[PDB]
Amino acid sequence: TGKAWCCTVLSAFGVVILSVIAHLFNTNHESFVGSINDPEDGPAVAHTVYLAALVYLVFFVFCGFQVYL
Amino acid sequence: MSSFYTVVGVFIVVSAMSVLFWIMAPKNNQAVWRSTVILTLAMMFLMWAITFLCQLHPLVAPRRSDLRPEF
Amino acid sequence: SFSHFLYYLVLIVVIVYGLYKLFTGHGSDINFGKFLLRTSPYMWANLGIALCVGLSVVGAAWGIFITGSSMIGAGVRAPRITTKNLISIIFCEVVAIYGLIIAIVFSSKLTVATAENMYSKSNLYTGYSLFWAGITVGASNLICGIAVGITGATAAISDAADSALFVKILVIEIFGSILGLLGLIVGLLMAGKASEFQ
Amino acid sequence: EKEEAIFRSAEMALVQFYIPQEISRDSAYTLGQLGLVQFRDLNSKVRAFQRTFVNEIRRLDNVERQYRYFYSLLKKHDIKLYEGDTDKYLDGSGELYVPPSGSVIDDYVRNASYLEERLIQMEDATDQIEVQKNDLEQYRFILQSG
Amino acid sequence: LESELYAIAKELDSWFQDVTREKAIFEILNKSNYDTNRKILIAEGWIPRDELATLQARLGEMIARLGIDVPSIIQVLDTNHTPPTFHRTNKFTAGFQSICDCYGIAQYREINAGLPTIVTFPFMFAIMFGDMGHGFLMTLAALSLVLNEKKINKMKRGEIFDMAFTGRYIILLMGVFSMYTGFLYNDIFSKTMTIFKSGWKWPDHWKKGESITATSVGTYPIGLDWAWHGTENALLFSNSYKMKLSILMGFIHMTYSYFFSLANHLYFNSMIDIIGNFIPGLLFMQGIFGYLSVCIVYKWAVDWVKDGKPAPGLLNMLINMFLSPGTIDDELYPHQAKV
Repeated sequence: TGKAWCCTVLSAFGVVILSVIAHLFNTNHESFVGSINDPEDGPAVAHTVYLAALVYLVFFVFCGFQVYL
Repeated sequence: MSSFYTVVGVFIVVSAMSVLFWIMAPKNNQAVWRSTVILTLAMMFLMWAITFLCQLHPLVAPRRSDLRPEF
Repeated sequence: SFSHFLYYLVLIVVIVYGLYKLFTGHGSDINFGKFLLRTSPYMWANLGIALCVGLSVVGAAWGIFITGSSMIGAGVRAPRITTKNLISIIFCEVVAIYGLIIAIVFSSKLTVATAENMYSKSNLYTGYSLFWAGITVGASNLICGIAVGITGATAAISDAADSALFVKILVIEIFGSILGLLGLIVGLLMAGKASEFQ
Repeated sequence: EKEEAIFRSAEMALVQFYIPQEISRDSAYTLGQLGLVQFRDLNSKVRAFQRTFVNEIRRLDNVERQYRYFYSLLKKHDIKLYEGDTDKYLDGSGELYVPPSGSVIDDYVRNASYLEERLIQMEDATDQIEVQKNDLEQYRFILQSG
Repeated sequence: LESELYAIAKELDSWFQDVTREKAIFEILNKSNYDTNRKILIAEGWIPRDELATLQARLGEMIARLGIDVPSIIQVLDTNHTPPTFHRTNKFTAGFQSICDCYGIAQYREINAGLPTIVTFPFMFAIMFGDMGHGFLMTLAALSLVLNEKKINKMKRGEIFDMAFTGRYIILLMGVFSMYTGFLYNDIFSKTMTIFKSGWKWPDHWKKGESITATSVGTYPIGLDWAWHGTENALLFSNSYKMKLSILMGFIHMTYSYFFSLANHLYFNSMIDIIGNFIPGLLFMQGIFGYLSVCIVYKWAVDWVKDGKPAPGLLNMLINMFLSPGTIDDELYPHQAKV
C-alpha cells in the first residue's frame, strides 16, 4: 500500500544519488573538495557513503517484497 | 571558431529543418505536429543563442579567494 | 487616550529642552544648519527614490479594493459589468507607473563622489531636490489613488442600475487622474537642473 | 474530407426539419442518438409558462420525481443499487436505437403511480410502530440501571 | 417491503434513463413552430458542414423504415445570426484547450490560442523552475499517470487526483523542458556539470586566502560555463543575463501574438483596422522596444575593450532620447541620435 511506496521510491533514488556522490569524493572532483570549506580527505568520505547507501537498498528489497504481495 | 557568425550558422540549419517539417508532416492531426515542433525549435534556439552571446566579449570575469593552491 | 497622551508629552520635553538651552546661553547649539551640512547627501536622495515608488504604490493598491470589492458586489445580480467597469482599475494603476518612471530617472543621477568634493554646493542641492521631489510625487499620487477608487465604486453601482449613468461619471474620475499627472510634472522641474554627484 | 478545426472553428450553417406529426417523436430520437445538432428557439418570443406540449412533459417530470424517491428508500435501508458495469449496451455509440412504443412508456407512467402507493403504505406501517420501538427501548434502559 | 424493494431495485436502473430521453425529446420539440391548420413542424438547428452527408444519408434510412418518404425534410440557407464556436479536441489538446476556454469563448472563425499554448505555457515554467533535478521528478509522476491511463479511467477518483489525470500531458512537458533549461543554466540539485572545456582559465600559481581572477581563452559552447559556480561575482552575471533574456523573450512572444490580428482582418476582409488599429501599434512599440531589443544584441557582439571605447549604458540611452533628445553620453553606433 501507500505506506511502502514512500520508503520504496525514496530509497530507490537515495541509492542512485548517494552512489554518484561517493564516486566523486573518491575521484576528488573540484566542486566537492576543491574549496577549503569542503572536507580534505575524499576516500575517507566515500567509505561512509557506500554503507549508508546500502541501508536504502535494504528497505528497497524489504518493502519490495511487501508490495509484491 | 567562436563568433556571431556561428549563431548565424545555426539559424540557417534550423530555419531549413523548419521548412522540411512543414512539408513531410503526416496529415493526421497535422496542425498539431506542424505548429508544435517549429514553435519549439525556436524557443530552444533563442535560449541557446542568448546563452552564447553573453559569453563572447564579457565585461566582468570570475573572481574568488576560496580555491586550494593545488587545484 | 494613551497614544494621544504621548503627543502632549513630546511637546513638553521639547519646550523644557528648548528653554534650558536658552536661558543658560546655549541656543546656538541646537543648530539645524550643521544637521543639513554634515549629513550625507546620499541619505536624502535614496529616500525620495523609495518613497516615490513607496507612497505611490500604496495609492494604487488602496484604490483597487475600494473599487474591486464593490464591482464584485454588484456583479452578483448583474455580472455583465466586470468588463465595462474595468477602466477604473487602469486609472488606479497608472499612477504607479508614474512613480516607477521617476525612480528610474533619479537612479541615473546616483554616482560616486570624492571625499573632498562631497559636501559642496552642487551635491547638497541635488540631494535636497531629489528628496522633496520624491515626497511631492509620492503624496500626490497617493491621494489620486484614493479619489479615483471612491469615484470608481459609484460608477460600478450606477452601471448596475442603468447603464446610461456610467459615461457621465468618468468626467469626474478623469478629473481625478489629472492630479497624479501634475506632480509628475512639478517633480521633474525640481530635478531638471540638478546634476549627478561629482 | 474532414476539416480539422483546431486553428479556426468549424464552418457550419443552419438547417430546417419539416417534421411530420406521425413521426414527430420517432425522427427526433435519431438526432439524440447521433448527437451533432444544436437548435435555436424561435418559440422564445412566446411566453414560457404556456407552451404546446406542456401537458406531456409536466406529466413526466412528476413521474421522474417519484423514481428518485424509490432510490431514496434504498439509501435508508441496508441495500445497494445493483448497477451496470458499462454503457455500451444502451446504444450510446453510433449504433442506432429503435424508440420504444407508447405502450412501453404508458406502462412506465402507470408503473410509477400505482407502485409507490404500495410503498407509501408499508413505510407508514413501519414508522407507526418504529416510533413505538424507540419510546419503549429507551424506557427499559433507565430501568436496567434503576 | 425489502423483498419488494430488492425486486424493484434490480429493475429500476435500466428504465431510469429510458424516460429521461422521452421527456428531453419534447423539450426540443416545444421550440419548433407547431402549425395547427397544416401539420408542419419547423425546427432549425446548426450542424457542422463536414457531417451534412452523414445526416443526409442517415435520415434516408429512417424514412424507409416508416414507408412515408416525405418529399424533403432538409434545406439550408444563409442568415446573419451569430453561429457558435466548436473546436475538435483529442486527449492531448483538450487539457490545453480547457484553459483558454475559461477566460473567454472565441469569436466564430478566429484564431484559436490553444495551439501556441501547448508549448509557450510549459516552456515558461521551465525558465522559472529551471533545474534538471526537479524537472526529472515531475516527468516520472507524469510518466506513470499516462502509461496506466486505461486502468485509471475506469476506477473512481478523488478531486485533487482528477485534475492531475486531466492534465497528465501538461505535466509531462513541464518536466521535459525543465531538463533542457537546467542544462543551459547548468544546475542539478544546486550542483553543476563539467562536461565540456571551460573557456576561462586560472593563473599558474597562488596561495591560500589570496584573491585571484581568471583569463579568457575561448567560448563555452552550450550553456553557462562551469567556472562561475562558487565564485564571488556570479550573481553580477546571471542577474545581468537573465534580465536581458526575459526582455527579448517577452518582445518575441507578444509580437507573434500580435500578427494573429493581421491574419484575422485578412479573413473577415476588414482593411480599415489594418490601417486604423494594427499598424499604429506596430510602429509605436517596435520603435521603442524593438530598438531596445536590437541594441542589446549589438552590445554583446562588440569587443568594447579592444577598440578602447567605453560600453554605453542602455538605461541612460532610453531615457535621454525622450528627455534630452539629440544628446548622448556614450556612443553605440554611427548616427545614433539621428535615429
